[PDB]
Amino acid sequence: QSGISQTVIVGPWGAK
Amino acid sequence: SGISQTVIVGPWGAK
Amino acid sequence: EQSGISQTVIVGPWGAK
Amino acid sequence: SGISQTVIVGPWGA
Amino acid sequence: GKAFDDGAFTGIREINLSYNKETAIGDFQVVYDLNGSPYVGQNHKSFITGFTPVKISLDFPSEYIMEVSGYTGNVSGYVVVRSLTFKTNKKTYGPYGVTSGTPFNLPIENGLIVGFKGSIGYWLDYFSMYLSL
Amino acid sequence: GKAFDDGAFTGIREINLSYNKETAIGDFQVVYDLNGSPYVGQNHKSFITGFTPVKISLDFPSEYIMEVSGYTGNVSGYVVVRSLTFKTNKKTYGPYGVTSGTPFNLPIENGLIVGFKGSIGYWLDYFSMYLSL
Amino acid sequence: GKAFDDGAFTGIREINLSYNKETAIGDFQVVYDLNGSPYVGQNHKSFITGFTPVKISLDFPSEYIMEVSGYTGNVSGYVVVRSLTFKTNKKTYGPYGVTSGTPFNLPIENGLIVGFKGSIGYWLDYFSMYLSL
Amino acid sequence: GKAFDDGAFTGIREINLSYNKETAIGDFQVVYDLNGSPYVGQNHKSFITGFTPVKISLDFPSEYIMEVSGYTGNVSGYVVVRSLTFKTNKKTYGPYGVTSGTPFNLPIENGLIVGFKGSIGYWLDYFSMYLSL
Ligand SMILES: O=[N+]([O-])c1ccc(O[C@@H]2O[C@H](CO)[C@H](O)[C@H](O)[C@H]2O)cc1
Ligand SMILES: O=[N+]([O-])c1ccc(O[C@@H]2O[C@H](CO)[C@H](O)[C@H](O)[C@H]2O)cc1
Repeated sequence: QSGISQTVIVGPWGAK
Repeated sequence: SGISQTVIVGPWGAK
Repeated sequence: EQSGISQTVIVGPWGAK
Repeated sequence: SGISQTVIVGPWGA
Repeated sequence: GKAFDDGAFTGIREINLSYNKETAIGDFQVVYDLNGSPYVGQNHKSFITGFTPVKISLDFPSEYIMEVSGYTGNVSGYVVVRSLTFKTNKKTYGPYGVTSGTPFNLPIENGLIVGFKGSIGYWLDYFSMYLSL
Repeated sequence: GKAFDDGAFTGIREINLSYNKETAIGDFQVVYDLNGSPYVGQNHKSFITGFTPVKISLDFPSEYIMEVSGYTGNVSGYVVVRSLTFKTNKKTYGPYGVTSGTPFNLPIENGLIVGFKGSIGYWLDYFSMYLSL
Repeated sequence: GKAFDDGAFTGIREINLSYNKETAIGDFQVVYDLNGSPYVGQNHKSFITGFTPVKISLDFPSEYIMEVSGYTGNVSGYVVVRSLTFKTNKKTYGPYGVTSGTPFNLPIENGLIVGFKGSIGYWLDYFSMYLSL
Repeated sequence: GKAFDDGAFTGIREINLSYNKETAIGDFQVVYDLNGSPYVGQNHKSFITGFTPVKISLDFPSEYIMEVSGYTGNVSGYVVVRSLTFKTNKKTYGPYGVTSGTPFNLPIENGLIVGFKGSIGYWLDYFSMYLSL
């Protein structure tokens, strides 16, 4: 792993 | 309580 | 009914009770 | 990966 | 409609649904992953027949859904889910069903869909998704 | 535009945004909760000014957002977030901006928004949300 | 020792284990909760027999384990788990086995034990626990 | 002793603690990571002086704690944390303090320590750890 905690992320909405 | 929880997104569709 | 405070697992304590 | 993960603590015993 | 709630699992192996372009999504059933093994979810059926079946068999665990989108709209007086699309890190499955009405979309930047719940009458009334790391 | 990413916190105390009723959403700044104290997020500003400021002060911790919705569409040739609405368990805030183009919506049945990321140029280009229990 | 790994579930309804006060913990099998229904886990059995079975039936969902403790020590040349105790929010179950050797304990202030993994040969060699909110 | 609770963060960058080779752990302070920025925790100080300080500077984010272990036991008729050892994926720091009394250990197979809470009087009386993915 890495030492960085993770979190659920939803999106993006909008451009690109 | 003794029941594990989870994120839930929604609902989409009817009320 | 949740509150708006995010929860985390906590293990322990070790040491004095 | 497609497999959900969870905290695992241990092992104890050896 | 009849409410269903499969609960949360370890991942998704296959989605079986049916649809009719004249109307909306009908049946819905998922084969989940449960700690490395397939878990055959209950088949949530439309009260009616006439639908085209779809099976989305994913290359679990290399392949996983990164976006669910679709449309809601009125069918015979009822707001229902008309269309679904499942985009994975490998391919896009759908759209299934009529791509007209109010769009919705859930892209996922990090995390996994691990469960479904919802309600199905003649058609899929609504649904939600369980998400986890 | 300029990308931003606040990361994840314990919850949300206040949202400051700005908008123009002819264009789109401009600025965005959150006061988060971090372990039961306020944490003042970075202020993500548009490259232009003249927007109307809005402060949504939540009754934290009992009031929390349950749906973020809005509209994406074209302003001067760029796809941007034209409108936002925040619905909590107690109140609705919005719409702010212009309610045209393609709708989107994130309703939450269980869990919390604990952070935002995205990009802002002249207007909010896009955004994503961190979700946690 | 044969490795085992139950994976993660929604909660615990029952723990079946066996022990011998001459020796150590022998067999281990959990009845999990999986989305409000019982899921009978694999039964992890010792290579040998002669142990005394115990069934810990928890009043799920109100009753849950808050601390697991025990002792590790040498039995016939094998370092194994000789004793286990399960303290719930209601009662203490155990000690089972022989309370002799090096102590270990995992108290939980927030969160649930949702699964077990480990290795069993003649006796329970070691184990780990999945924790979730 | 005086209670402290740092809360939960994104990870751990540095631990600054003090100890005495005849008694126990004294002062405790942590620099966490918070969404990529160092968060300087408050320094939780013993009521007494005479300790040796040590700075454990981790190569965050590639280096992280895999096991915290130590001993609890009597000092001046109080049960306190007499020693701590931090094992990371790269090396072992400690033991600091006195390795006498009742051992404890929290090994992590998956997940991260993201916060500390506890109480310090003359010595570190007790502590708990926030864990996250
Ligand atoms: O006008 N119909 O042929 C007709 C009659 C009964 C219907 O049942 C309806 O299904 C709906 C859409 O899925 C909703 O679930 C509604 O609750 C259910 O009674 C749906 C359509
Ligand atoms: O209307 N203009 O002359 C005009 C001038 C500059 C603009 O900058 C533009 O903002 C966009 C929408 O936010 C994007 O971020 C794009 O990257 C940026 O260059 C956008 C419009």
